[PDB]
Amino acid sequence: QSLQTYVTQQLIRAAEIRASANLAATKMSECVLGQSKRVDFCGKGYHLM
Amino acid sequence: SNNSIAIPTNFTISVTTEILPVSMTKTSVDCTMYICGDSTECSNLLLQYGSFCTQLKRALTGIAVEQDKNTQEVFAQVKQIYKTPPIKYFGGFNFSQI
Amino acid sequence: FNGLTVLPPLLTDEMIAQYTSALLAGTITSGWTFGAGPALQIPFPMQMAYRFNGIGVTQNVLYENQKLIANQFNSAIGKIQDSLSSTPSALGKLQDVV
Amino acid sequence: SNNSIAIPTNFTISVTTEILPVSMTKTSVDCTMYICGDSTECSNLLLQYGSFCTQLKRALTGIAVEQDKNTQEVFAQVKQIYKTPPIKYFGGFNFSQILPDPSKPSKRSPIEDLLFNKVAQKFNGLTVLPPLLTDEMIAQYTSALLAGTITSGWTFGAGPALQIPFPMQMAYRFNGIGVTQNVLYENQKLIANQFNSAIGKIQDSLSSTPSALGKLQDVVNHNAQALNTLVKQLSSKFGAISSVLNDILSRLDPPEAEVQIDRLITGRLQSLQTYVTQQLIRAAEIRASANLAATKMSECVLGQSKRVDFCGKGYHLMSFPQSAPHGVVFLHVTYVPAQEKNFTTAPAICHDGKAHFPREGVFVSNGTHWFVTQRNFYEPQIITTDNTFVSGNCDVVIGIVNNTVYD
Amino acid sequence: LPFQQFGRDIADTTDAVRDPQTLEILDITPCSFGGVSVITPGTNTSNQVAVLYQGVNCTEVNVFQTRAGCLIGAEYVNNSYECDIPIGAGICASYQTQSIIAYTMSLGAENSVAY
Ligand SMILES: *[C@@H]1O[C@H](CO)[C@@H](O)[C@H](O)[C@H]1NC(C)=O
Ligand SMILES: *[C@@H]1O[C@H](CO)[C@@H](O)[C@H](O)[C@H]1NC(C)=O
Ligand SMILES: *[C@@H]1O[C@H](CO)[C@@H](O)[C@H](O)[C@H]1NC(C)=O
Ligand SMILES: *[C@@H]1O[C@H](CO)[C@@H](O)[C@H](O)[C@H]1NC(C)=O
Ligand SMILES: *[C@@H]1O[C@H](CO)[C@@H](O)[C@H](O)[C@H]1NC(C)=O
Ligand SMILES: *[C@@H]1O[C@H](CO)[C@@H](O)[C@H](O)[C@H]1NC(C)=O
Ligand SMILES: *[C@@H]1O[C@H](CO)[C@@H](O)[C@H](O)[C@H]1NC(C)=O
Ligand SMILES: *[C@@H]1O[C@H](CO)[C@@H](O)[C@H](O)[C@H]1NC(C)=O
Ligand SMILES: *[C@@H]1O[C@H](CO)[C@@H](O)[C@H](O)[C@H]1NC(C)=O
Ligand SMILES: *[C@@H]1O[C@H](CO)[C@@H](O)[C@H](O)[C@H]1NC(C)=O
Repeated sequence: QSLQTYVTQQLIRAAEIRASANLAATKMSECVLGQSKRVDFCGKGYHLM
Repeated sequence: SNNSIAIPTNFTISVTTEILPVSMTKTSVDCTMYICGDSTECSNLLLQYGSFCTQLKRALTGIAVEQDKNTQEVFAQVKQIYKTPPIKYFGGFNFSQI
Repeated sequence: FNGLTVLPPLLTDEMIAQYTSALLAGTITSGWTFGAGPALQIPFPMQMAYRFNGIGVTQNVLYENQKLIANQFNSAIGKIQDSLSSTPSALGKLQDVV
Repeated sequence: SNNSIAIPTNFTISVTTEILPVSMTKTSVDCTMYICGDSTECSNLLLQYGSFCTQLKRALTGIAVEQDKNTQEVFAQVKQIYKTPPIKYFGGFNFSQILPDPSKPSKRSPIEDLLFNKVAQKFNGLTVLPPLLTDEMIAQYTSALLAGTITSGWTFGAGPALQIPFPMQMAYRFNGIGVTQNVLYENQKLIANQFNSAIGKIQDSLSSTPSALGKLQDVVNHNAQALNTLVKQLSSKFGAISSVLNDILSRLDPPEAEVQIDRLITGRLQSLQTYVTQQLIRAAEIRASANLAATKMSECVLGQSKRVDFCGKGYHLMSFPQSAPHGVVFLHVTYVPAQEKNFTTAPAICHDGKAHFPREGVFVSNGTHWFVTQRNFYEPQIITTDNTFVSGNCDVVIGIVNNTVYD
Repeated sequence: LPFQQFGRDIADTTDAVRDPQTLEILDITPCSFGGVSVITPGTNTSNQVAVLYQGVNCTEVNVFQTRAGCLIGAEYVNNSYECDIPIGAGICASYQTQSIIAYTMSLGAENSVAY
């Protein structure tokens, strides 16, 4: 029971970390590899670099 | 008002910091060692109990492979490693800190 | 320890640092060209002229105020490290994950 | 260096494939039959365990309706079924591989048929529910989207479908990425040949490497693994004398029968709960994938996206969807510069005491003469007053050079 | 093979068995079963309901055979409308006028652009 609870908690944390990593990859692709016109996606203000 | 507008006459170059988690620690557990340790009869009874150990091991392995995939997706965007020129002059910009 | 084992990440800290350095060098020397294909060399002031032209400001604004913009960017970069040092809570997300 | 720029003198068009899972099989589990078979005494004992069975039923129903909603959101974005005109000439562009084939009864494109070809449990009270949208209707939606994006451009996405010749639509898309439409009008034949070659190579790449379609296969394998695990754990002792319920019923005294039945119940309830939790987690992952796929369909297919690397690698031109089992395949058409050549560049031109900046493009020099060209393509032009604005003086700008401005 | 009779499949279930008379081997398949679902409009609208036996052939058991299952209490209509109540593989039921009718759902209006 304890081990299954730990595995379920790890799976939920892994899903959260997926969401965060997908966001990080999108920001790397948009903000670093180019200039993004999306408001507040890359910092506050008009994004430059 | 009907008739008034505001136009900026100056600007500020502001640098902000954003921190994002990417991957977490990869952990693997030995189900037999955790539950029974070195007891042989305990291991036999656990084998009689069911096959949850294989499922849990598969779940943990999948989690580890994802973490690795997450790091790969985040940081391996470029196909070629680029080197900066030996002279670090970029028109007055200072990237020594970066 | 007790049957719990921690698997090391596939990509070491040095390799992630090399990826970061490659990305920084590509951004500095080639603008966004290296992301959409082969890396194209370009002077940094002209890259920032493109970037200003993107946000709706003519490049003459950058060219007239190149030194001031460089000074402001350098000051912001220098202040970033001090801001990170002053407040350890900035890495709170990563610390919370661990 | 401080005064060197590189500008591409040529370009290539690359078509890449992006595969995203969209939906997973809908499964309904009968609590009573799975956990107790056809014995009424076991059902009576399970009755007093509470409302676990209805909770599991509600969770499974929610997962099924979520899968249906995901498929509908991803594929049913368009409101009218558009039909391709019978005469299939599009200025040298060949869409035979992605348009549906009337000859085959499936009404599927050759790529769709290749994808479909590339990719027991009922006996214990577990049932799989048919999807709301059949493969025929999903293929019809995909064909409607393809017809809309081929004949109407991006106009049908934001309102009524507007007629447009395909070369003109491609010229507008080229203007979208900062390249003048002349480039397309003087290289139409080369561009069409490159696009046709890339489309032909797409099928070869998919057929040769089966690992490309690995995501959908992994989803199906995971589902089969979960179902097999449930069926296998139906035979676990769980501390009882035997796994067969009828044997215990006809073999044991009523109190010991109740004890063993309760043990088996506890085991099967925890097994079902674990299975349902795994099912919910996988459903959440599939929902995230379907949301990403719907966003790509809205942005990559129904329009031109300025986001880097979101729609293929390189400067996005357009995209084509393709139906796949439990997923969608996106063919991203992108513009990739090639054959770079370096040039000497200056920020501005100093004429008669006035600076000159390029209205669009940059100033380049080939050694003796100065020209202005667009950023992404190399077409030198005489530096004239029409494409330059002065806006300042000569002393302030750093790196300015002397040259004459024609008028 | 002559060994014994307790035939089993991958599902660890008694798929096939031999009888103590002929050595005839009979495959054992579970007796037909499924879940029953009640397709109903709003209660204030009407009290008529349709019953869908999903995964059950109509022969085993007005009566209409869908690939999702056996649908009784609804009359099939050739004309296609937008989906109102999901039923299964492309079939949707709605209360149209006095009775509940099942139809193949229509994706949308057919529009041809004169390219
Ligand atoms: C705009 O003008 C109208 C009359 O011309 C006036 O009533 C209104 O107050 C004006 N707007 C504002 C914000 O004052
Ligand atoms: C803009 O702000 C900077 C900050 O010090 C200042 O040096 C500069 O003179 C300002 N420009 C104008 C036009 O006020
Ligand atoms: C700024 O540049 C100079 C010389 O390039 C260097 O010595 C100095 O360390 C740089 N500033 C920072 C904060 O690194
Ligand atoms: C470009 O000019 C700057 C001005 O000082 C100089 O530092 C730099 O070395 C030059 N780049 C070369 C010579 O490649
Ligand atoms: C650009 O590349 C194509 C690819 O074959 C070639 O046919 C064409 O001549 C090239 N354009 C040049 C060299 O100007
Ligand atoms: C498109 O390519 C196929 C390849 O077999 C060819 O048969 C077909 O004729 C081409 N389309 C046109 C319009 O020529
Ligand atoms: C271009 O690059 C070559 C080799 O990298 C170099 O010799 C040349 O000076 C550069 N500039 C021009 C205008 O060719
Ligand atoms: C540079 O271009 C001009 C005009 O096209 C031409 O006359 C000259 O020969 C070219 N020089 C070189 C080195 O390419
Ligand atoms: C040519 O450029 C130099 C700067 O290098 C400048 O001093 C000179 O005035 C320019 N020639 C003319 C005719 O303005
Ligand atoms: C099952 O349904 C099909 C569909 O018409 C029918 O042909 C077949 O006879 C049915 N099965 C039995 C055993 O009647």
